[PDB]
Amino acid sequence: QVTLYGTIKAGVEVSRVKDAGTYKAQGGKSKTATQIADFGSKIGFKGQEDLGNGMKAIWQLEQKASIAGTNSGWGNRQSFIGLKGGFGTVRAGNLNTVLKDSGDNVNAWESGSNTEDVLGLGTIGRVESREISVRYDSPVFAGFSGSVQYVPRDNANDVDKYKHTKSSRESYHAGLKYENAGFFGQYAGSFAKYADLNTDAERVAVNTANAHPVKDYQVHRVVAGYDANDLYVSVAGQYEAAKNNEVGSIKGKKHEQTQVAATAAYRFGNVTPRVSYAHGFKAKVNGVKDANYQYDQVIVGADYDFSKRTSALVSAGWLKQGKGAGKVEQTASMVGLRHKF
Amino acid sequence: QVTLYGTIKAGVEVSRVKDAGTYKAQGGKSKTATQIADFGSKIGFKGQEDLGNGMKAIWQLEQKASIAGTNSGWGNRQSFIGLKGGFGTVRAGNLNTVLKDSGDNVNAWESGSNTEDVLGLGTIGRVESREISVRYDSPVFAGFSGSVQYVPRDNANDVDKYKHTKSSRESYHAGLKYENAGFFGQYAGSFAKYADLNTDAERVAVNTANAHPVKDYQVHRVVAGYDANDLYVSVAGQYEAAKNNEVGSIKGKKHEQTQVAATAAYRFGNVTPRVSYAHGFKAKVNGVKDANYQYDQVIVGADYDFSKRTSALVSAGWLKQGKGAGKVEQTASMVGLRHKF
Amino acid sequence: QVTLYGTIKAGVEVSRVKDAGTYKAQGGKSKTATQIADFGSKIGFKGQEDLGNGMKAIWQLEQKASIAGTNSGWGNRQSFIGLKGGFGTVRAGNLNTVLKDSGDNVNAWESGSNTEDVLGLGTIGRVESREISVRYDSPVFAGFSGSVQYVPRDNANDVDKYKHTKSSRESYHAGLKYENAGFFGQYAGSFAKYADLNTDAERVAVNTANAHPVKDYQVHRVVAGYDANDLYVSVAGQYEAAKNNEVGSIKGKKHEQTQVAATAAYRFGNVTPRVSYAHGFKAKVNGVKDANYQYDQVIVGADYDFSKRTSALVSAGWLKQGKGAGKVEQTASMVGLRHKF
Ligand SMILES: Nc1ncnc2c1ncn2[C@@H]1O[C@H](COP(=O)(O)OP(=O)(O)NP(=O)(O)O)[C@@H](O)[C@H]1O
Ligand SMILES: Nc1ncnc2c1ncn2[C@@H]1O[C@H](COP(=O)(O)OP(=O)(O)NP(=O)(O)O)[C@@H](O)[C@H]1O
Ligand SMILES: Nc1ncnc2c1ncn2[C@@H]1O[C@H](COP(=O)(O)OP(=O)(O)NP(=O)(O)O)[C@@H](O)[C@H]1O
Repeated sequence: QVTLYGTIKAGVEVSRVKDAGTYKAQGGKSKTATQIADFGSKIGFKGQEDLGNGMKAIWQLEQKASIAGTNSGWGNRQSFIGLKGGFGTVRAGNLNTVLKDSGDNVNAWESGSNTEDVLGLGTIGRVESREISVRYDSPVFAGFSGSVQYVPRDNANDVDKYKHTKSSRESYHAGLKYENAGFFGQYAGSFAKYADLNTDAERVAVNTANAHPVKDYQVHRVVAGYDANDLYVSVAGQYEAAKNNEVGSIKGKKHEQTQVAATAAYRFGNVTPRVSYAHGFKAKVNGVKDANYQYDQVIVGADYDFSKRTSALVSAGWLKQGKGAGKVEQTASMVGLRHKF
Repeated sequence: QVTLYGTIKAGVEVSRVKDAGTYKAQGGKSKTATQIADFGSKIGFKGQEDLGNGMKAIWQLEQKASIAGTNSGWGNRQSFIGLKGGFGTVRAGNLNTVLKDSGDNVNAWESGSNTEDVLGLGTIGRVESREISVRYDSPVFAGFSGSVQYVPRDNANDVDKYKHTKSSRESYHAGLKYENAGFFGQYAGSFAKYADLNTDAERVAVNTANAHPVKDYQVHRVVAGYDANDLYVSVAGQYEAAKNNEVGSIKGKKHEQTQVAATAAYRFGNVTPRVSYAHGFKAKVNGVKDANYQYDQVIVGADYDFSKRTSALVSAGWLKQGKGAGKVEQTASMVGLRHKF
Repeated sequence: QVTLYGTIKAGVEVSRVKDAGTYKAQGGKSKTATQIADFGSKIGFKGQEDLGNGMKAIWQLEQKASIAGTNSGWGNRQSFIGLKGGFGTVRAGNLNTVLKDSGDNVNAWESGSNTEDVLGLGTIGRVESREISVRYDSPVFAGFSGSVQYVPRDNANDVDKYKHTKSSRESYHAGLKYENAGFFGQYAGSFAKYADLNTDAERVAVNTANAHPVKDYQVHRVVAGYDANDLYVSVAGQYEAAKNNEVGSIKGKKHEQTQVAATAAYRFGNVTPRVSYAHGFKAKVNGVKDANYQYDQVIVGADYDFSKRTSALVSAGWLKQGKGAGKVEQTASMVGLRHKF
């Protein structure tokens, strides 16, 4: 007994960008783009066998499958082999980062990738990812459960396996959760002595074009709220920081940014209207306040549940990035459809 | 309840090309190539759930799967999410073009890709394709059923989303069918104010190497015939046309070509012998009759049905393209096997 | 009735290479690499339908699926369509080479690809592969069974289909087996009048960078042993040879190498400890003894069977290649997990 599952979701999204810099049209406004777009359809195959005592062997293979036909490859979404039992769970493979899992309580919007940032809290989710790694998940001991994860230096860099000439990009991810009477609160974070970021502050493979090496990269997230009684309100606080490691005397200088997000919604019969606010404060790059990284976003919308596996979706979102003249404003809205199986 | 399906088909095909131009061997003849070749194996996953009233949510993910191992990717064959009910059907995703669907009644031959043109009416099928799009399919109202399809400018060109600096390649596909007492007749066509063609007259993505931009591109197909009583006879008429839009004073000049095809077959117990004839008339390119596009093809063959899902196949085909000295003649024959699941 | 199956296997492997030449660290020693690594997870879809008499139609689509997410594509592992019945079996598609099948009795170790050579008898398995081809498998006529396989010139080279200007790389693979009272002994080999090798002596596509064309390439394998009674002992002997066909007066000169391998193991309840020894003799390249191709390897390890589909794995291996100063020594060990479904 092996099981097949997935999700299928598509919809048409509408958007426009207000950017003085790369738009020469009147007043910096882009035209308005109207597109049909897959929202991240997926399809997996998980299974489990009982081992005799409390133990169960477990595995999963999940792939991006976009109904627009733009994906390819196996196990490119969470996939793994593991063992489960008294002690809790132990998994190894392409694994959701403890911070990516905590992303559920923080960004629940559906959208195409060209809009993950305006129609979803994509900016705060920029720290989430999947990593080849080992992960331990503790049982829920009465309100509490815990997760510890680790990524090998030689899995975080494969070419450098035999010559340790590049500093380790091995990282540690760990989380602590608490659920009770609708109440929940969790802490999740990650730390890597050495890592590399692109200019959007997302982590990238060592040696990617224009990656900026960093030291002591750490991320902290804290979410809390209440989910039950046709009711949900969630508040998240995130803190990112690292030192400059790139060649040339900027090295040692501090990078850091703080984001906060809040979302609440209620189910009124089959409709669940929702709303989210998110803010990214000014950032300190190489020790200097850089207002290019500051932003504001609010998203509103609802889902009409045709059934427990099928929903109709709608949302509009607004985003403001940076300040003054380098200002970038994005506005989008969509209507789609999701079917879980 | 989600269902798995597909088809598997392979066979060995034999071929030779008579082309004075790119063959220096005696008299323009190529050697004779003998190959094992996948005929387009595929594998999908479709599903549906009832929604409460006459409505049903529907989806599919179908992928090219060639047993020779040369394919990769998900949803690269018709895949989609849709809703079905009283009003008929509504789908969105990688969708068979209304003209690709009408291809069933017009080219039913199985073959490898290196022979889609001699062992199949591939030339008349050059107007068929799949497009990210929305599609409506009307219920059969007593003999009649109808289909309307549309491809967004921003799905027909994604890079140009925000700068509308390139003319829309958005297109409309629509069909009308009629079935009764074995009798059927359908019209199917498509129209795009702006499109782009390669030299084989097939549509290509804006900006492909050597694509020729065109204006008012329209295709018309008409098929009619009789399928029942161990009996099938089909006749198709197709008309393609467009204006020249490419840079440089050839612009505005007319392109056009007409093709006709005919196929008939009968089931004598488990064998179904079949035969097809197809003709492409001289073409008018930039206002001038170009006999390079004219051709003649006849295909004969049969299928021995081992069971309702398994068949053995055989066919020979002959094709003549262009005239005089630029003449290209292709001849092939194959024997294969197909298994539907 | 179509069936889904596969295997999932991952584990962490540890390794170090002692190579004076490409390591400048003290004494030629590399650092020690510690990696999580997929061992070749896979997932297939096979099926069969009865045809009425003793005959059954059969098919399979099997894909590399690595839980680390590094694979993509369909049918890239054995996949095919075939017919089975009184006469035995007939298959066509991506097919395991008769010599790749005989690989079961000769290399049974699990490992990641970066260690297929030290943690597995990978070196002797260098002659195994999959080829688009047709294959016949005779029924077992009381102890004996047989296999004959063939790869078309036009499937072994596709570009050269119409101009036969390159000599045929078409090859023949054939095997003969015998099983009885735990006893078994098989012969398996292949022969190609023209082929091409890389410097590791593995076969490569015509025209690959740095491939060395060869004439009369033939491989001979012979394995024998006893598997039953919680008992296994296997001995293999292999002989490879070819003539030089590359441009420039080295042509016509003899290449040849001999390898032998031996492995035995016993099941003591759920544990099955195992051990293997393998040796590659000096090689004759262009008529000259080349000790660069000579090697020695011993692998020890066991599998603890959690159940008939789940095992825990462990192994260490040691390998010595070439002689004197060009000497390359590899040592690795791993612990992993496998789950068949
Ligand atoms: N690599 C990525 N880059 C950008 N966005 C992503 C990436 N991976 C996932 N996402 C988005 O973030 C979401 C993460 O998954 P989620 O929303 O929890 O649904 P899911 O993956 O089907 N369920 P789960 O298994 O719990 O993750 C996806 O729906 C994507 O829209
Ligand atoms: N992109 C393409 N280019 C060239 N030939 C194609 C392409 N797509 C499909 N074909 C061929 O045309 C046929 C179209 O599908 P068809 O013959 O109807 O079988 P099917 O796809 O299994 N069923 P359906 O879902 O009704 O299309 C395929 O069998 C292919 O041989
Ligand atoms: N192309 C390849 N290159 C290198 N190693 C390979 C290749 N293909 C397979 N292998 C390895 O050799 C083994 C061949 O398959 P095998 O060990 O018999 O397991 P299997 O493929 O699941 N079963 P079978 O269908 O009998 O081959 C795989 O487990 C791989 O580890």
